[PDB]
Amino acid sequence: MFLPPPECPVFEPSWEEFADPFAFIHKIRPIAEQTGICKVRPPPDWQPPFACDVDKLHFTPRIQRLNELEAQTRVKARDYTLRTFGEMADAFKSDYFNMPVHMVPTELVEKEFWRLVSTIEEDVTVEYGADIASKEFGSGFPVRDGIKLSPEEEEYLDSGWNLNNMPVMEQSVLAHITADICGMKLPWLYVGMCFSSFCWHIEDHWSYSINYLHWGEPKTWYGVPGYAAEQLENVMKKLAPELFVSQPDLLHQLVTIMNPNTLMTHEVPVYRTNQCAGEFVITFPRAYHSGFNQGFNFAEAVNFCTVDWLPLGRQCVEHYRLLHRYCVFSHDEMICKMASKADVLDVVVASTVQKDMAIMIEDEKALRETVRKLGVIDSERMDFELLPDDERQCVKCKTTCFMSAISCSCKPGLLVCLHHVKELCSCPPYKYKLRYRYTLDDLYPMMNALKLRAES
Ligand SMILES: CC(C)c1c(-c2cnn(CCNC(=O)CCl)c2)[nH]c2c(C#N)cnn2c1=O
Ligand SMILES: [Mn+2]
Ligand SMILES: [Mn+2]
Ligand SMILES: [Zn+2]
Repeated sequence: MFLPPPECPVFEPSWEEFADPFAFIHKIRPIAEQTGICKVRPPPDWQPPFACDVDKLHFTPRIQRLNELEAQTRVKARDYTLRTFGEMADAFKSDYFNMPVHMVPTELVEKEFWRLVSTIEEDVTVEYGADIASKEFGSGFPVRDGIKLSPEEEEYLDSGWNLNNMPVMEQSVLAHITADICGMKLPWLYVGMCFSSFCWHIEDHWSYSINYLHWGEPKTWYGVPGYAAEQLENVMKKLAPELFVSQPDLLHQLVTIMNPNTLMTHEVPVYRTNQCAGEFVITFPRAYHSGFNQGFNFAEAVNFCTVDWLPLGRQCVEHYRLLHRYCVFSHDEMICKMASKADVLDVVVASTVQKDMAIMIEDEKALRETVRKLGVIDSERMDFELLPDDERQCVKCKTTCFMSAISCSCKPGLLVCLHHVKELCSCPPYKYKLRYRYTLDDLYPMMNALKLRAES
């Protein structure tokens, strides 16, 4: 038996409220960050086109077994068209229930999902699509291409809710990152079938995410507020300890399906929703979420980072260091990139970046004093941003270095961050070298330029 979590908040903004997505998200944040996820129904005449030929859209399916607490990975031959995938998917669901696909109630599919995942006798496997846009299978929103668009497609080209606009919109600081981090910054396309499932996870760097269901049967979500993130992790550590073995790569972290009733039993707040076609789901920083598809559908989702998020992004990279997990990008490098563009930044952005930069500079001053007292005397400026990420990771904690690192002539090519000076080599301290991107004297005017831009 299954007891459905309480429903998450649903917002129905008017057009005035809906027009600017970042202003609207900021307004709902007090309510929505208490539930981790929320649903947004756009005003009734915001309806972007869905004009695809299912016979020309191709993608490589992925296979999924459905066993509660079984380890699965994040995704990185075979081929379906959207038509043949849809036909396989609909026949699977109608054969599974011996009913037409739409008369299966969502409550029932939900019940049956949690039954089949917990029964070891059942060996159900399903297939799904998950990838970024490609020439073989593009975004569900209109994009610019030199094909003629209808005036209705043109209406939605520059919408803030056209998710293709997210990796380039001013108020997502992720847009400032020059590094090509395609897996994180670009929209993902999700082609679902009944019971295809996304395991419990938070987004990289604790970013927000936003998900739009273009068409098809609904997507069922479970969400946990960011404040209960460690509570949830402790519950999963106890019940599925195999998922917490230290992982060699970011593409090797383990995730799993877990009944939300199990989390509720252990006092973790969980909320649910059925996302229907034309609706958005927003996940907030560090809000765990999982779910499954009710049947054949097509969704598009993207990460983003508001100024709200900057302190949490710093807190996240700290937490990655404690865990020895790889970063997707350097947070400090992104801060300094924005500082170098201060004259062009939005004034509220400049004020918030400035506050994060002050913490960064004080933390960095203290760390350099600590390593100097360990006998590291030699030093040389180094343009960390020119190194491929895997050439500038701390040997100990895997963090991506940018502000500074320690090298040692006895272990050429290796780096540690300033927390792990004692982990690099066994040579005497005068053979170590501090490699730094900026002097403290470079840094204070960078921050000052942000204060000027903000105070205007
Ligand atoms: C079932 C698919 C189409 C799907 C996925 C998804 C990605 N990867 N896998 C395989 C299992 N691994 C993990 O879930 C890694 Cl954490 C599923 N993610 C998501 C999200 C999210 N956020 C929302 N809708 N949505 C989907 O409908
Ligand atoms: Mn099973
Ligand atoms: Mn997600
Ligand atoms: Zn380190």
